[PDB]
Amino acid sequence: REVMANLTARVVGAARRGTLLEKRETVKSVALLVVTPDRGLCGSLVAN
Amino acid sequence: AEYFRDEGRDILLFIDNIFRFVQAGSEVSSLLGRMPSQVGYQPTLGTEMGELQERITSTKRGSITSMQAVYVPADDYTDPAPATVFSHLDATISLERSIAERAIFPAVDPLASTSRILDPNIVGEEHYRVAQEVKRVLQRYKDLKDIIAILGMEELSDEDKLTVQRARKIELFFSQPFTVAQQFTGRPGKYVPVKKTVESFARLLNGEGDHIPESFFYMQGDFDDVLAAYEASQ
Repeated sequence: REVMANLTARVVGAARRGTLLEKRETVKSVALLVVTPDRGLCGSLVAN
Repeated sequence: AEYFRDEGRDILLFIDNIFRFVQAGSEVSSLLGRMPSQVGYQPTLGTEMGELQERITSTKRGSITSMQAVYVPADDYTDPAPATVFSHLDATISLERSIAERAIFPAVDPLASTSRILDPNIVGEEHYRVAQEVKRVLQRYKDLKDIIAILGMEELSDEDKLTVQRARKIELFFSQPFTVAQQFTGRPGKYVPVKKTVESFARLLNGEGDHIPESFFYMQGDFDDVLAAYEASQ
């Protein structure tokens, strides 16, 4: 994390940051990673 | 009442605590020296009940619309007196203490209450379907009482959760203020026609009113009153 902090403090170039660090303006497609317990009895978490 | 029935006049007959009739027979038999049967009751319980009840019949000369009350000793529905009454009725309405202790003052248990005229030819197809669905719901609820009691609401499936929510809403909605209950309850009495009741329960079963909290179904008339209360609460 502090490695991210230091490196991003530099290489601020948008073209340089075009790799992943770039913010897509259109945001036409999005993706959600959902991590859900595998077995139930968990309570209200699986649903929440 | 038989004189008025025999001349053709329709009779509304209201007997109170047919049980008390049976309990007295029991005391009379005990003093008469008869051999006791079951829990101290008279040996001639069935015959006495028959002799009294078979006179409460609508004949071809006139009709008697009879409404009776029966007191269950303690809370035992297997007592010989109610068990003997049960076979002498066209419509049975079972009031349970557990429902009453939930402030549901009508206190009628839908699953333990039946009627012979609940027939699509007699009462109507829509009424019959609504009643059968209102029993199938709350039967799914009675089947899941222990799972909700121990594990909780979460373990049920989505459709099971929906049926349980609708069942509890239906339990609250069966409650209804009475005009004669103003003495100890501040709710004004409500008279819901059978058509309004059927329409309200059909709308509740369809899904309308799902968003409404259950507390708004308590002491209400038809579904329009519940919707108006919800709008008042915004």
